[PDB]
Amino acid sequence: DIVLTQSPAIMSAAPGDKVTMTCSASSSVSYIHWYQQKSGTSPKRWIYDTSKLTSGVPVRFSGSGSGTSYSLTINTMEAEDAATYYCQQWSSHPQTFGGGTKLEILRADAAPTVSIFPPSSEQLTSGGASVVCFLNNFYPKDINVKWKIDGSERQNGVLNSWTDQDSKDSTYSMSSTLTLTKDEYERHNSYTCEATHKTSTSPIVKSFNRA
Amino acid sequence: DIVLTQSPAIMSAAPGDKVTMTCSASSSVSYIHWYQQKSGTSPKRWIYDTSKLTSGVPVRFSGSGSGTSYSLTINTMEAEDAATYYCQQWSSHPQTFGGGTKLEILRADAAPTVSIFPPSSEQLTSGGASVVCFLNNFYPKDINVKWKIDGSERQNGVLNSWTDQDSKDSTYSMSSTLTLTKDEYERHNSYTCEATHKTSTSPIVKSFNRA
Amino acid sequence: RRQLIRQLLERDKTPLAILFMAAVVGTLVGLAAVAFDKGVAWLQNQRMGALVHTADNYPLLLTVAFLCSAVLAMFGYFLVRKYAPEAGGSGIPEIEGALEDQRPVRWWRVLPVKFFGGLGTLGGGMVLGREGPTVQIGGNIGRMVLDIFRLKGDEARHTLLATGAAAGLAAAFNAPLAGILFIIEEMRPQFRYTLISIKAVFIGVIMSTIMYRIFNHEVALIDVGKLSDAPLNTLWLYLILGIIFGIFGPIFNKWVLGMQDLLHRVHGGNITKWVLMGGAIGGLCGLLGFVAPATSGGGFNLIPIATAGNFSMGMLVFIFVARVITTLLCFSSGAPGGIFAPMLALGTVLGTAFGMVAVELFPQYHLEAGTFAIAGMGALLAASIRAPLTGIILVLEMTDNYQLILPMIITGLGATLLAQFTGGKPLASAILARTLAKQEA
Amino acid sequence: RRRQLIRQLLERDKTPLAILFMAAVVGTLVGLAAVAFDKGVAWLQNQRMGALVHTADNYPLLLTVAFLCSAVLAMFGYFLVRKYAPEAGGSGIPEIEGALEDQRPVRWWRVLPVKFFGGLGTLGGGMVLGREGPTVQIGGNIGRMVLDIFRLKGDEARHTLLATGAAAGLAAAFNAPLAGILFIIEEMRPQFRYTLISIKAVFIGVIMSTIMYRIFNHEVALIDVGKLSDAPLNTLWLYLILGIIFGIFGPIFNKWVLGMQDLLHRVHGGNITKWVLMGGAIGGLCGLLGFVAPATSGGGFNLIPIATAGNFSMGMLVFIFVARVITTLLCFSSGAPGGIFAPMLALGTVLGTAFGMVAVELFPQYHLEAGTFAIAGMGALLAASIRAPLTGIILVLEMTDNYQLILPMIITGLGATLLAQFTGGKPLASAILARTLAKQEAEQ
Amino acid sequence: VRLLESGGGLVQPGGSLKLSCAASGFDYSRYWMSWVRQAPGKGLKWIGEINPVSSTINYTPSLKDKFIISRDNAKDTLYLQISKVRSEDTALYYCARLYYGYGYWYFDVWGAGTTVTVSSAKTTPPSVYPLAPGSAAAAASMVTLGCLVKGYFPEPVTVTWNSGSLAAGVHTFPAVLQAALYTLSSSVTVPSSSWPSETVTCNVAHPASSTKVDKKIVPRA
Amino acid sequence: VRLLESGGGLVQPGGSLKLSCAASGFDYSRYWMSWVRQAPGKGLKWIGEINPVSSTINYTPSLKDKFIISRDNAKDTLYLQISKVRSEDTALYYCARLYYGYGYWYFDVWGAGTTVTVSSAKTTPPSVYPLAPGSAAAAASMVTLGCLVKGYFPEPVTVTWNSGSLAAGVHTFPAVLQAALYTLSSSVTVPSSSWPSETVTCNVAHPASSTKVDKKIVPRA
Ligand SMILES: [Br-]
Ligand SMILES: [Br-]
Repeated sequence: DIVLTQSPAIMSAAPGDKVTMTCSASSSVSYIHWYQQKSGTSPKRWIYDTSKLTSGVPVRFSGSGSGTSYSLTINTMEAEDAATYYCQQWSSHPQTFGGGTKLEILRADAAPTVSIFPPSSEQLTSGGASVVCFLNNFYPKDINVKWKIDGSERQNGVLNSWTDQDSKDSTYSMSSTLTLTKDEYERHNSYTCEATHKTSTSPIVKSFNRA
Repeated sequence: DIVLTQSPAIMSAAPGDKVTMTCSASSSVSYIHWYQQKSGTSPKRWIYDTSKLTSGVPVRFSGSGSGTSYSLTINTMEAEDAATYYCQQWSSHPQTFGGGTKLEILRADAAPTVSIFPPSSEQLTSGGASVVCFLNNFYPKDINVKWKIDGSERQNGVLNSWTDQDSKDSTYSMSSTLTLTKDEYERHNSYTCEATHKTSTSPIVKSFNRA
Repeated sequence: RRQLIRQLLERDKTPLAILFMAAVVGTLVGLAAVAFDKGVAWLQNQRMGALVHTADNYPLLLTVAFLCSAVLAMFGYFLVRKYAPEAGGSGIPEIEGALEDQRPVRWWRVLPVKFFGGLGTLGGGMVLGREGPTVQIGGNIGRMVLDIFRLKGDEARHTLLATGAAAGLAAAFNAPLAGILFIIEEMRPQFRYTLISIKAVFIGVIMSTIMYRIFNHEVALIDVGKLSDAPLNTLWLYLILGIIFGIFGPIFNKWVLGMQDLLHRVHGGNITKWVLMGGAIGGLCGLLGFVAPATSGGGFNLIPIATAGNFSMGMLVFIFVARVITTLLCFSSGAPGGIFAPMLALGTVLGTAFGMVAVELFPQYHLEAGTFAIAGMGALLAASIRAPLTGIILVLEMTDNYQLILPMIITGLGATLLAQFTGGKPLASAILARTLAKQEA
Repeated sequence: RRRQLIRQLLERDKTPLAILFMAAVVGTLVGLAAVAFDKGVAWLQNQRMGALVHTADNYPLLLTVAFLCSAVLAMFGYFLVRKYAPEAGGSGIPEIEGALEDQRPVRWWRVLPVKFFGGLGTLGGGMVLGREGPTVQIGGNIGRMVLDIFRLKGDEARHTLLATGAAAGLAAAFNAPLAGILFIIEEMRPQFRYTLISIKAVFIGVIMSTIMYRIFNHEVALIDVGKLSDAPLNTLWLYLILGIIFGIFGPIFNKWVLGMQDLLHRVHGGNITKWVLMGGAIGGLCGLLGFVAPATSGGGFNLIPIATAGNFSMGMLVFIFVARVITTLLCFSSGAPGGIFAPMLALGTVLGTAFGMVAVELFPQYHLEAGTFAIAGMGALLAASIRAPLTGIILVLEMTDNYQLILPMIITGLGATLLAQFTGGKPLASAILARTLAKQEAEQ
Repeated sequence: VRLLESGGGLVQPGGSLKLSCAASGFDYSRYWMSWVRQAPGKGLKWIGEINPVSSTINYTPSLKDKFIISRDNAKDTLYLQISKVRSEDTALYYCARLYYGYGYWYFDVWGAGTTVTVSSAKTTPPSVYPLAPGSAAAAASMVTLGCLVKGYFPEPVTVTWNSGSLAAGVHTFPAVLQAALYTLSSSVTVPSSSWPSETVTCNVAHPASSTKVDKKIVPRA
Repeated sequence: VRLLESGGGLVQPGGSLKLSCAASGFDYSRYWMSWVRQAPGKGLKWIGEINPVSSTINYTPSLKDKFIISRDNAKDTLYLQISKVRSEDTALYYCARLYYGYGYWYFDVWGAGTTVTVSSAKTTPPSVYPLAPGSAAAAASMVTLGCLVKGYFPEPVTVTWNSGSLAAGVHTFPAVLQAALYTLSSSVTVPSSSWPSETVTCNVAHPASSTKVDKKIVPRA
């Protein structure tokens, strides 16, 4: 079974750039297909038979190659092209896919919008106490969240989770979740959430007090 | 619309007999169809386009006719030929069916096995009194029932109900129910049930006494 | 030049009498073809009924199958040898010559001899089609109305002869277009201009088809269903299949020719040894129409089963080899009946076989053998009798898979091409060449 | 003469390997050409409906650019014809029919660049003409070109390669291989004398061009109507009546296309300038109508699927018919490069549907679908004007793929041709040849 | 091929109901579908018809929106709506698949049927009463029993003896309507040695009112 | 055209589950159907195909009855039976309709996918908690609200705001796995004039346990 290997595993370019990704085959192949998988959706037949565009695919896309090397090219890339692009051959049975080229977008800076949230009254009537803190719409994705209970730093029990790059605005977003017990949470008063990001030298802080 | 009128409304013939039923039209028709409806089941396509037999129909069945007067024919009638036959045209819109022809198995005369019943003690515990009289298994279907209360004739509150021809002997049964109020029933004693049939010049009496 | 301007303005001007006499031929050809098709089915039914009444005892029914088919075969071979020797074999070559004015059309003889004779050979369950009978009977009927109404001319004689044989093939396959295309690809005088009016042929074909449909509507001769499509990167396979048909096409022509000769020795022209040998072949066919029914008969019943890929690889090989034998025997022996139909069944079997090979060699084309079956079905017709255009349209009208047209055309052409490059000759013309060269020697 | 027949019968169906191989390269080239032409015409129609967006706000200026785009492209079409190739006018089927009869020259060095770019213009402007005209003629010249370039000698080659070109041409114009062959062996061929045309060679040509067309036109049929209902035996007589109707109309449509040739010949008097200007005028009117009522303009392939489905009203159908008759006559009779073949299918669909509708309301007990009548009548106008039923019937059968309607189609087709004859009508393609050929004599 | 029609039953005069017909065994497209009703003890009458694409829907010479025939090919089901329902519409309703021979159409395959009852009367359970032979009856070869199912609405009731095991000599007479209530009687004739030495039970089901009763027949004292 | 595969979720190691893909909007015959899977974070592996008549079924290099791909043209449904399920079979499973251009086949229309989680854990419905801004909110132009979804197994859950009428300005964060349970939150951002003056509800759906929770975000008391 033919082993297709996709050249860049992850690549990053700014809208307007000409982008070429490559699908190379172990043996000889012909009329290979391409698929676009955007974050959280099913793959969509993008290019097929090496160079034909599926109905609805913008003419900025184009395909080429023969034998062992094949390439999907986006002439002037756009931000909405942020996906993972799988190639697939069926010139030799059984059909086989690529590893993927994860296209990422480079845009200008964007400062995070920090929002602090106290443990809901329902969760307190359950023994838990998860303090949530959203950092929304920032670029680049490099961010450093910091938790301070009564001014004193906390690092135990914190869980972080980032989204993928947004399909239209090209910004990342993060959620930080400090999980404690009911007693542990109530035996303090000041809860702060410190967000340090490229956009600012002095960390953006959001906090609440139980009293 | 065209009115189809099937000649014999009800007819009887013994197994092994040339059976001929007409279907006369009001105006002019062509290529009519015949349907066999047995007691309790869906009509089935039998003969179509004046004469063509449906897959399954025995060859004893046949059809013919033209213009205004058609006919279904059975050469050597069988036991499983007992049913109602519906001619139907659709040469002229709207399509119309015939009145139907009921083919019945003619047999040797039989005397009605009369059974008479006193109102149940459960029914009396409700102020009602139904005196039931079963006239089972006779031929032909033509019968007369007469109720006598204390020897005197009664015609009010009587309900007669005949079954269709039986599929194990081709006889007919009949039930006569006399409905009375508990009080009306209790001021009388003799309840007789006279069945008058073609088998005997003297009617089969069946009675009971409350005492 | 001025001749052509005179001609062009007079183009397509068939005399109404021809047109009306065309309509009468098709009607008569149709109804007769209907009656012929009813009789053969009737006689086949009786043979199955006799097998029911002696269903116990194996060697007893194997004998009554032989004897039923032997007796009926004998009746056919006799009716041909005794009253009309020209009505033996197909009849298509006989009518082709009749169009070239090189053969007579003795309808008073051929009509009843081919009708009742074919009834015998076909009804017994021999490997022969209805075309042979119907095509010939068709032309002869077209001659009858010429004679009876005393129609004068070359046109009237060629036209009414052609429409008859066309309407003949039409009602033999429920295929109007195939009949018309048969006349203008194979039947017509091949080397000079003829006065055959296409408009008149049509009218005759219509009538016989209408006559056939008035009795046989709602049931097709071959039901296959809608098969899959054939992608472009697959077309080369159909060229190869055509090439295999291209080399076998003439080799089968040799055998049918040579087996006509070898079977002529067994009787030497003797009406008695002929009848008794023809009954032996006919008997073999009815006997085989019980122990392996796909080796005997018209072969129309096995096509659906073949196309669906229900047979195995072995079962197909057997059916092919056995059907190579049984086809020769019955046709080569000069029994009344076409080779047209048995060649369809040979094409399907061989096609399915090739498709089965194809399916496993290339799992990436997502093949269905049944497509090669349909492309190969009329490929023999394209390589033996060498009428590809008639062959293609005949299959198209019976199988109804127009989406397989390129495969059908490529295979059919790839046959007729390699049939030309390996010496082969139009089998129905070669038989005419035999009958005419044996006449002037 | 018996002995010669025996010599001939043994030598039947033997086409020289040179001819077969050359028929292959003919088909290949005709296919590529008919693909290029078809793609070029579709691009010009695309640019034309691209400007109607830049001017979508100003309705008068919209109607202006709808006229001026089609005019300028028609003018360019009419011009290249009048200045460089008078033969490349009208259909071109009658011209290639004359070439097969050896009465007309096949000046390929002239027609190929004219009919191609000329047609491109007239069709690209959305005039009411088909591709048959251009592609069949261009096909015939491509066969002639490769006969001349390779210097092939003899009656067989010149007739065969000229016929296979025409065949490949029609076969690419409708994606109908069989129709191309049936067109040759019923209509294209010399109709009164024997000809050395190798039918086997015609095939190869037709195949290659069909293959070439299928390389670039995969997964889209020209006409997708989908499987229609069946036709019951007691319904047939209604198609015969439809035949008779087409049968009286076939010759009347021929008088109009012939008369309109004469009537428009006065307006320009055979002058290059008045012709090109009248030419742009007709063209512009089509581009105008190719917006305000597109059913009246364009080839005719687009309304066929609609009308069969019974999506037009009886009012609209009558309008489509009359306006299409007028626009078909104004485009073809004017001598623009382009066939009358395709618009004749569109006309027969409309008229067939109209009959079908009237048939449906009149006969509810038949359970009719006006679409079966639309199909039966589709190639019926070709069977009464052109007088090539077996071409028409198979042409339809290949595009609509409704074989179960084979009898109704034949019955209508034949009904068309019989009454076409009986009302003294003349094969439109022969009738045009016999007028151009007669004009070649009358001026001596 | 099976046609299963549902949606029948009891409706009030002036109301409306939607009869359905689900199909299995054939391509529901390509086929015209039709509704034919049969009035109790009367002839067959054509309601209407609908083609595969629903582009043709024809009804019998009848009122404006009296019948509304539609179809959904995706569920392979045929619908019929009756509006302003009157006592005429009380009938047995068959859906049918349409076809033809020469081209004069016929009703190819019929369905089981649904019974629409159009009456103001209220759904009422039956009363089950055992009918044992009198205290003077002469026990012969055969002994006739029975039970009375009186005062129910609407149809039907199903009577079975000893859970259907006693299938011979049974007579379930047709019900008769009176003052808006139905009444029927069933009779089982068993051998004289079979009863009363063996238990003969009459089973009555009236699904309309959720009634299920098994009344035993004991000899009269 | 739409392919809606289902029947997946939680199965015990070595067990067996049957996935069903229900098709609509296209003639389900004529079409070859296929199964393709995608293990979390990783790429695409073909499982197997089946032609319309079920006469050809090809699988990827597997074993015995590891995969059993079947179809029922009557129901327009594709099936995939996985047997002796190990941790590699933990993936998203796509039914894909197959087609071609020049002849080399592709995967034409892809379904949504069903998730199969091979594990010995228990099916747990999520706890949905509203995250409203603290009583000390400096409510400016836009106000950010969210809801916390914790304590569910397995994946996934589908958070929508106000039945999805609220699409723009929503972020749903990928689940984090802790102590064999998943936890995620979703944050919506609305105008300050749109809340609390108008109802803002988060709709959390966990198909595995068949639970749907509709939590209405109320401002803090
Ligand atoms: Br012969
Ligand atoms: Br012209």
